[PDB]
Amino acid sequence: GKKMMTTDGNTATAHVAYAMSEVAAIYPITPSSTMGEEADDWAAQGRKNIFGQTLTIREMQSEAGAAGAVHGALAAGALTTTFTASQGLLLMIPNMYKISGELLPGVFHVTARAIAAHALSIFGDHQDIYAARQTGFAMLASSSVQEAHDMALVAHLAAIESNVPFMHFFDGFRTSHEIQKIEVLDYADMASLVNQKALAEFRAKSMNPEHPHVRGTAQNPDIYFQGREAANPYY
Amino acid sequence: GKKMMTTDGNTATAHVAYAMSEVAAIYPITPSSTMGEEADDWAAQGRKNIFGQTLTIREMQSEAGAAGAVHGALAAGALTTTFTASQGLLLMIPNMYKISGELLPGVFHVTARAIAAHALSIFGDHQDIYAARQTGFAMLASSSVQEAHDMALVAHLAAIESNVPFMHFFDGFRTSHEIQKIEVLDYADMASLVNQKALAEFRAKSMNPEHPHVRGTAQNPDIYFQGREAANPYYLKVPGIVAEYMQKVASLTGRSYKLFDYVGAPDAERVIVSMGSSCETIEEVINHLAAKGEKIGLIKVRLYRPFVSEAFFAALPASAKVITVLDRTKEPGAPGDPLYLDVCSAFVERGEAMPKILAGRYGLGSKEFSPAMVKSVYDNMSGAKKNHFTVGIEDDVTGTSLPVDNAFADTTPKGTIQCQFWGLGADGTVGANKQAIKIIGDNTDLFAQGYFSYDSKKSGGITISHLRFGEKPIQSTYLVNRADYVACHNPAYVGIYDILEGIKDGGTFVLNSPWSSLEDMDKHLPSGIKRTIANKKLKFYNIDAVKIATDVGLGGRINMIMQTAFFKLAGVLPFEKAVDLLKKSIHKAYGKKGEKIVKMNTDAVDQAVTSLQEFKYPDSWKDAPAETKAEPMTNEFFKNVVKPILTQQGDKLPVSAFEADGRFPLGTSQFEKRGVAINVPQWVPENCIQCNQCAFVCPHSAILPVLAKEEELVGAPANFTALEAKGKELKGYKFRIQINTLDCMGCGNCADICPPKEKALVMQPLDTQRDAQVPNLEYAARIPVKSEVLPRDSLKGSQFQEPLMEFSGACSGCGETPYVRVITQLFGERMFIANATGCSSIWGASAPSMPYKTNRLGQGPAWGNSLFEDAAEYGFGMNMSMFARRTHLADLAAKALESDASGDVKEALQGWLAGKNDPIKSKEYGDKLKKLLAGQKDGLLGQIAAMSDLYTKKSVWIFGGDGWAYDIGYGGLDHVLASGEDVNVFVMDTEVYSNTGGQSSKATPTGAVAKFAAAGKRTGKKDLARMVMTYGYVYVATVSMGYSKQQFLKVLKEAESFPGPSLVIAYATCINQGLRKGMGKSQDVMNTAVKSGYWPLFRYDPRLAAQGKNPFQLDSKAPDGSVEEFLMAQNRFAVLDRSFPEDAKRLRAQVAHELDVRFKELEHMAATNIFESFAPAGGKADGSVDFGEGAEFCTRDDTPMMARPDSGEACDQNRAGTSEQQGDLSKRTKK
Amino acid sequence: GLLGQIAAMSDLYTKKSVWIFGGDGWAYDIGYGGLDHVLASGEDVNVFVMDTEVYSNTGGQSSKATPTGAVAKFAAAGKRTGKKDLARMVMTYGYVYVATVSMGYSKQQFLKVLKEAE
Amino acid sequence: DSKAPDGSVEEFLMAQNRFAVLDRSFPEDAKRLRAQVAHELDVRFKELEHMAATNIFESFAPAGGKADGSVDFGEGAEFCTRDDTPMMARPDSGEACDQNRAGTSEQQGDLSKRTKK
Amino acid sequence: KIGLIKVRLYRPFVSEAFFAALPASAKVITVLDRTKEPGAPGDPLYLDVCSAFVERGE
Ligand SMILES: CC(=O)c1sc(CCOP(=O)(O)OP(=O)(O)O)c(C)[n+]1Cc1cnc(C)nc1N
Ligand code: SF4
Ligand code: SF4
Ligand code: SF4
Ligand SMILES: [Ca+2]
Ligand SMILES: [Mg+2]
Ligand SMILES: [Mg+2]
Repeated sequence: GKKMMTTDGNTATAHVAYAMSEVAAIYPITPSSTMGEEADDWAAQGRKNIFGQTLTIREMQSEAGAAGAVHGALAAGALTTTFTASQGLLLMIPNMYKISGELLPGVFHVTARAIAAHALSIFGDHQDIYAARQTGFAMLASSSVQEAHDMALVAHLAAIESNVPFMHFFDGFRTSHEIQKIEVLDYADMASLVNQKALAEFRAKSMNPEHPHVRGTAQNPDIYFQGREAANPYY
Repeated sequence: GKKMMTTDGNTATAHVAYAMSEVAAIYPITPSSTMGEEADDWAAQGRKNIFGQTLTIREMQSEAGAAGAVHGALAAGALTTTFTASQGLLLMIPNMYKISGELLPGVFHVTARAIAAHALSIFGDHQDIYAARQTGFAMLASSSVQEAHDMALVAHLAAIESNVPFMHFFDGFRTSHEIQKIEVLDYADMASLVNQKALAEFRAKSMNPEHPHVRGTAQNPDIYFQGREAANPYYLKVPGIVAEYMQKVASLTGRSYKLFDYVGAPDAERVIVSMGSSCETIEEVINHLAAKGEKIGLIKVRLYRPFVSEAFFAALPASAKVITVLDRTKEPGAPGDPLYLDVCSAFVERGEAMPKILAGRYGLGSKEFSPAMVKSVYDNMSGAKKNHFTVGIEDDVTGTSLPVDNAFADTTPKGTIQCQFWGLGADGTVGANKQAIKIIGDNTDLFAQGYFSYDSKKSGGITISHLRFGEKPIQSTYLVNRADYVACHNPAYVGIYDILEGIKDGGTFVLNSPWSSLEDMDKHLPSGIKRTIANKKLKFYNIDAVKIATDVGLGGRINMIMQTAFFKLAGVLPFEKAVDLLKKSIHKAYGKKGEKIVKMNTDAVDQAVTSLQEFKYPDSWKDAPAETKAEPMTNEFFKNVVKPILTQQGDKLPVSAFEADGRFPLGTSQFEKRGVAINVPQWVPENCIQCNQCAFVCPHSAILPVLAKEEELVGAPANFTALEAKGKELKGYKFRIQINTLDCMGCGNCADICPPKEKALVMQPLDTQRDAQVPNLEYAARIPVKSEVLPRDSLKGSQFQEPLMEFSGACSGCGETPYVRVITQLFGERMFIANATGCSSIWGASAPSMPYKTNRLGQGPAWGNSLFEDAAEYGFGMNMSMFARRTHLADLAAKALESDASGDVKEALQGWLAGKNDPIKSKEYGDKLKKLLAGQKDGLLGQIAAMSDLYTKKSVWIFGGDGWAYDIGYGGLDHVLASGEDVNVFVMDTEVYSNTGGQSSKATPTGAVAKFAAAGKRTGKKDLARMVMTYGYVYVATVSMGYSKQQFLKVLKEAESFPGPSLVIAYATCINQGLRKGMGKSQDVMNTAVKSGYWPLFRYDPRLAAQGKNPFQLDSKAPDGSVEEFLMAQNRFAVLDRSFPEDAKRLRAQVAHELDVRFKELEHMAATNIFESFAPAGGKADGSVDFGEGAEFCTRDDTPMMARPDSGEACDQNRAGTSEQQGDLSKRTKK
Repeated sequence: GLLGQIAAMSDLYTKKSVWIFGGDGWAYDIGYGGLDHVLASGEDVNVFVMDTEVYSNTGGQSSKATPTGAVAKFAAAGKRTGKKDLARMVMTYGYVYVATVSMGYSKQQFLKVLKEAE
Repeated sequence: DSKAPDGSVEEFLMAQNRFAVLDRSFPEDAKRLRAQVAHELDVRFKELEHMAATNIFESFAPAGGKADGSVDFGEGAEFCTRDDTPMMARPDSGEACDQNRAGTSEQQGDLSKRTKK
Repeated sequence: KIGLIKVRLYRPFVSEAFFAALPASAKVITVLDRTKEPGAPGDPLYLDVCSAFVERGE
């Protein structure tokens, strides 16, 4: 069922992202750090996701490391998420082109924060999400703490069904750190919305030496353009 | 002054960048590498910039380290530059925001190249530059080689005066590698335009402790937005600064530019807006069509950022009714591509006339953008007016493409001669064409262009050269499609490629072949070529170039003969002048080792001119009958996709032929059978000792050891000689070494290594072996591989296993591939491979050729290339999935044990759970579960049954070269090994970045010559192995196949079975190292690298320490004194000895000292009793604790950064002193 | 002329001391590949690492510099891998000056290190 | 510059919450982990002790030489040092060379000696 | 007489869904961006909304 709770945007979204993922690769960066920390706490504590399992979470050396790990977990058929922002999100850009280019159901939760230009700022704006608008991720904004729970959940459900990765984002500090009384969904309600066939087909197409494929080929001018437009139907 | 020069776009822009910069931080990436390499050559040659100094250049570990260095040099008051592209530009983005944020005069020169998404491409488009459009750099595009020079100069000048950094860009390959005759300015001329006041103010505002400031502050919400908008006035002045420098440069060159320039009919009704090399081709087509009355035009964009609408409108005819904006990129899901969106915003802002605006996409990954395509775009604006289209592809899935009519007329200027040359790699064809462009350009008033198309095949590849010569400027930024002259320099191509496609009626065709007679020519020339030669009235010429070169002593080398054919027959120069200039150059270049080599060559020309007579073909050719198709059985995939791509037809494949995510099946290489070897090994069974060493060493899997029982040999050909197998385990078995003569690359390692002094393998010409060995290979391939007879990890038994990586596009003799092939014979059926970009990804997966394959059971390596920098992290990620999913399976198995599942099912589940991390037990029990739960679709057992591809323990491998492991990917490599998880890392150390062209890496050794270490590297090789042995819990080993196949196999087994991280570093020989006797000596060189002590072999095994034994074990011996001959037998060391003998002797001496000290260190290591103990894991359990729980003082500060949902409780913040000072004070005050 | 150019470069006359400062999250993790490269270059730069054995500013996250058994974020039941030995990795080059300090142990050893390193 | 471990590690660790909080919540794991730390430092110090006792050392030179002049790694090589790809193509590449498809120097020589004519 | 269009799905940007939310009476619209792209002819959401209107052709 539904349940009331007073919480911030970061934890309203972590609530959903924990439920909907099997793997998370993390790296600290303000104001998104709370999500990774809550997920790691909850994992250490035995909380179960919609599969009855605890999240497999590891901290990398950088957000570039984190995005590469996310890419590999997705490519090998695990539902995966990450939490980031700002300079951290810019380091994930190269792997975001690969993750969308490979039609993988990844979900990035970002606390939109300013990029360091004349000065650094830990504070909220869309400079960082707009820097990734051409990577091919779908981008879904939440404008309030309550919307952060709901859109997190839509982005996870939509990524599994569409095989297009999503970036769910909400304002750094102004939503991530505002506390409100909202309603959240139990994990069993979330599980009931998953497209089980789309999930089973994501596992079946993933990397496995029992039924292998080659991904990440290098292409000449003869076929690269055709190859890039082949995803159109998915978008 | 002004100087004429035939160069490419990379070198036209480095010319300027060297002049205008004091510092350059560099990193190699195709197609920009050339610029950094020329800057280094010029700095070593003694070239001075405008300050009279040599450029200060340093190579970093990645483009991120390059951008950070550029930032610091700029902040510290030096004019700095960098050269990059694609993935590399993306790594610079974070620092681009800082460089522009701090208003520093930096200039980046980028060769615009595709970003890797469904696939990697090194080819040209604007996907990279547009990803950086919001960084705040000014963005100035050049559209031709000449413009690359001119815009590079405006960019530097404008950068210095405006304090806004510039990105100058030009198309990857289509402009960067096109060669053109252009004009360049002297450095003194460039210097004279520099704003000396602005340069002085740049120096005075820079970082310096004698007048310091603080830069890079952190700002709250109170002031950040004001701070961000304080640079607006600088951004408002840049367009005018650019415009002014365009006029000043023009006053020196006579080449005028505007922010946006217009070309075409002044009253045009249909206008294209475009940027980069496409503009040249569009202009060419406009000149053609507008003279016919078409009301068309083009707006060229030069300054893309800042985007000035008033300058765009200054270029737009008022009569324009329709406008199509072309973008060279794809932003999936956006409402339009960037240029189109900028143009729409100009018209909405204007708020007046709205002339129909269409968006079109073209040229991704250097796809041709030809005149017929431009015609289509203009035809669309008068016809259908299709919006958001694509051009250059057939999009049968979403219907976005425009139909292209290739019957369109040739639009090159009157007078232009267009030539195509079909070459076979290393035949010297490309070299001769380049020399021919130099000779003609330098001795005539003609404009000259060359562009070369290369294969992805590294050896025996096909090259096609596209040359144009004209009296008018050559704007033809597309391949030649209607040639005047076509030359086929390799006879074997005649029956495989469409050599004469597009040749003009009555054009000339020269063939290199020995088919001098009409009976010879009638036997080898396809009926299709006779058809065309006769129906098009071509001037056909046949020359037996190999015969002429052998006769005059040029040893069979045909380049000078074919060069003579061009000069004599291509019509760009009259006979006497051409033949004169040719002979003049054989003096200019050459004269190196005597007048014998100059005479060798001049005679070749003389005989060639004599022999170059028209071939007289009968009329019957006009109707030569079609042939048959002795085509072999292939795949539905090889037939419908790969063969078409291999035969240069990939462009015709519609979007519906490809998977949306870019995947390819395994095993497509099985059908290539290229047969490009000159010589191949012949087996001599009477000498064969049956060791299987030859098959173990082959870099292409071209040796198949056959082990058959007599009944399997019943349907074999008579010459299928087999021996009786030696060995106990083998007995009624027949043994045969079968050569694969069409997949052999002719390196010679196998016969070099064949143990018997009376060799069992002898190199012979291909042609003497194919007719017997091809059918033998085809029969041998149907014989079952006897993988169960000998231990899989034994030398001989390893070669009775199925190799799962065969026939790759690696070079003949490559020192990487032998290793990966045997790794697949040991673990291929259960492996995951995260491959770094490098040679290994290029020979590993260049479409359409896939060398990894499945076994007979359909099992084989799941292989992926993510990026160059993240391979260890991508591999780690695959491990994390396997951890989570196999843990989920274990959890279900435990649940099923507490259910009413049958006893058989519970027994298997119990055995599976007990051995799930064991390869043998998890497959044993998983195979029982596969049987027992077959068909099960409901409940728990149904869930377990659908996870059967997870039952057998997987083996995650991370493969990559030394540039990856020691430089760009080191940080991620080190983190992943420190993780303690079960992944296996195999580094092919070629001691250089090989694929990109031989640049120095931190793995390059002292004294080795490489790009960026052109006087011999002056820092020793980084000791990755000893750095990672400091962890204590990582298995580390070094291997060298030529030294011991035995130690290699042992290392593979020990590394893979280690239940923690493993690192294995292999010595890999490469063409870039210049092996003097040939790559066929690679195994011997690998042996000597170990005997000399240069590459000592060892294994560090933490499970020995866990049992109180020393984990360090030395597997090779003390240096034997042969280093010097090891070094001098490779050109990377020997070139230095020849040119800087003083330096070279000292550097080889240094290497001798380094290896001597490092062997002695490895010896005390193997003698120590002090060792870091081992524990795979154990502990943890359920529950967490925060570091701050129950602390006596606050553990978090008063900032927004440490604030958390549960923080804010009162605590002692250390402002009242220590616990003890506080209690003392209390005792002292009391009351 | 020449003398006016030289005079205009007076802020360059005294030899400068270039220092790179950062914490352990920087040096052991995210900026390690860059630090290793820069040290390997053999140029005259000085790096000073303030090891707090955690990412401090962000909230106390574990880094490769966190030791075994320490509680930190992402090491909520005590860190189960040992501290990375950055000092012994960089000593493998042989041409990099490497030193460790602890002010409360010895002020004198700290001052000698700074003089020798610089 | 410092001396052998004096035995106070336990006191040291337990004086800081980052270790003491583990001891209060997972006492069994904590006492193992604190003992592991004491082992690690014991072993590391012995390692630093033989380093300080060794006579096998990496010598030193700050720099010296180079000068003007450079050479390409493929200059004068007996066989091709570049492949047939677009990635190694350079302005001056394209000359004919032995691409390793006919075997080693000795193999081609011996083969010539077997054919002639 | 005022209103607001709240963007939820920024990418893929669907013009038909944006127009579904725009009142036929709107005479002036201001597109607010929470970013700055120095030198650009406008910020991203503004450019996207300009393209929806040019394409609509009304
Ligand atoms: C194909 C391409 O884009 C590769 S090929 C690789 C050369 C690899 O060297 P290594 O020693 O690791 O491997 P080797 O070739 O076996 O010697 C480089 C430098 N890159 C260029 C490059 C540069 N920088 C970044 C971020 N991405 C890429 N892809
Ligand atoms: S290496 Fe020589 S002796 Fe050994 S199996 Fe091969 S052909 Fe026979
Ligand atoms: S010559 Fe080279 S490619 Fe051919 S079979 Fe021998 S080792 Fe393999
Ligand atoms: S590693 Fe060297 S020999 Fe092997 S494919 Fe690459 S360039 Fe060729
Ligand atoms: Ca292992
Ligand atoms: Mg390499
Ligand atoms: Mg710290």
